[PDB]
Amino acid sequence: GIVEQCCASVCSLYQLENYCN
Amino acid sequence: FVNQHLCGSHLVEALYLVCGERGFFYTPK
Ligand SMILES: [Cu+2]
Repeated sequence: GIVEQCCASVCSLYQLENYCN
Repeated sequence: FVNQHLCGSHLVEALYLVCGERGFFYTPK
């Protein structure tokens, strides 16, 4: 998932918005 | 905006920034 993706690979701030409430 | 390399507490900082008062869920495997 994104915790993994952001650290092992790269992620965007837009991808992070998916985790907002 | 640009792509991010974010591990550990740095990821939760970015979540805080992006989501702010909306709040967010931090859910690792
Ligand atoms: Cu550090």
